[PDB]
Amino acid sequence: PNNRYSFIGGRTGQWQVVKIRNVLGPGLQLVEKVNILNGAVAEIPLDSAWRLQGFASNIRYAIRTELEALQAVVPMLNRAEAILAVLIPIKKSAQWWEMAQDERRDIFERESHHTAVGLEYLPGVARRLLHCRDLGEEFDFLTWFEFAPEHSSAFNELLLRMRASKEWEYVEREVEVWLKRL
Amino acid sequence: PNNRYSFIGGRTGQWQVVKIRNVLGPGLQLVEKVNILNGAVAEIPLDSAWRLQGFASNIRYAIRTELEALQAVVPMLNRAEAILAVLIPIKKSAQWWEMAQDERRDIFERESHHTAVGLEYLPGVARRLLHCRDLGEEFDFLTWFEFAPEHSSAFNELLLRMRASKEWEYVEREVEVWLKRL
Ligand code: HEM
Ligand code: HEM
Ligand SMILES: O=N[O-]
Ligand SMILES: O=N[O-]
Repeated sequence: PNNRYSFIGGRTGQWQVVKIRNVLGPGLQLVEKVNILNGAVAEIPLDSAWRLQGFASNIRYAIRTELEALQAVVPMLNRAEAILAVLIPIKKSAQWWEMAQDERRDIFERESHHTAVGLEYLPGVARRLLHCRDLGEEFDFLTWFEFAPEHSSAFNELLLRMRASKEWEYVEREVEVWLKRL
Repeated sequence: PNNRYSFIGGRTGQWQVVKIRNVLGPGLQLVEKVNILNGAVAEIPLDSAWRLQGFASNIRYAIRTELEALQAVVPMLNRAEAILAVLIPIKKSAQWWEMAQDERRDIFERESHHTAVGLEYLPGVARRLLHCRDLGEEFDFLTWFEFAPEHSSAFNELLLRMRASKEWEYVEREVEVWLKRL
């Protein structure tokens, strides 16, 4: 449908905030709930603390054989069992964005094995990647993960592996918003 | 800095329309002038026939050696002598966008030599690429070229070569707006 998603932190919404972890750089204000809208929001209610937005876009790095591997195991969003979610806004450094395409692909997969590592956690973890640097937002990406509680430990292990990678040496802001489906 | 540009076809603007060539698919209404703004415009003005918008973004295909060659030879915009320009909005097919990154890169450069051929013409041609598929626009890209009249025949030769390329088999809408500086 609409390629735009808005995440409004405040007092209403479909998701309850469990905790907010300020991984790197300035964090996000603590709020009660997150309201997720499949569209752009002009202004947020007075009782909202922040608004995040991003759009779904085309593939930027993954190659055909990687997409085939993902498609064989990828789970759908909105599984009945997937009552936990994590929203992770990420900003990468200017030095990352000034690099050419071969340099960034080399770091993303040849050195960091982003997709190969991520594949190990499917189909337990469902995901949605949104882009927002081109919208002028404070973050460059909004990443969304959801899973049943049984996979919480596996997801924490994934996070540890990702943040140890060469790719994460270019991450300059990151926040984790942990959520429970209402 | 603002990464957004709007092109408004209508009665006023910095560029006078010389001709519009509706190359492929639905065309653009003939107008007297094109007004170019470095920002977003909420609505299409009353006296305007169309409003196109796009954003400047990061590199998607060019590799380091290609980028070095491009950045070293491309002219600046708004040269005294560059009184001719061409605005070429382009839309690619759904089949293009569903391909993986290696598939699209291979078509763009390996099979079509987009950058290698373009570099032959770039010394006299200033260029700006803007993206707009992610904005929900009716085109996917807005391409902008400007040059002195002495290079008109060379630019037409470049267009002849690119429209014969494998990449152009995926172009499904294309309009040429030829302009003269006011
Ligand atoms: C759960 C398993 C995961 C899988 C299968 C996975 C897969 C992928 C793939 C294939 C891409 C590239 C999309 C493209 O080519 O445009 C990507 C991009 C990205 N992923 Fe993941 N990912 C996973 C987990 C994560 C996690 C846990 C994070 C953050 C903590 C994350 C952050 C990102 C970011 C920021 C990008 C954008 C990279 C860029 O364009 O520079 N991913 N992911
Ligand atoms: C004048 C010499 C030219 C040069 C040096 C050149 C170079 C380039 C480069 C390097 C890119 C890739 C940017 C990136 O990696 O993200 C690109 C993209 C593009 N160019 Fe050109 N170009 C030229 C002429 C043209 C012309 C005449 C047209 C249209 C008739 C055109 C249409 C496009 C389009 C539509 C894209 C976007 C491709 C995509 O992302 O799928 N270019 N050009
Ligand atoms: O792979 N980030 O949703
Ligand atoms: O290369 N199109 O600006």
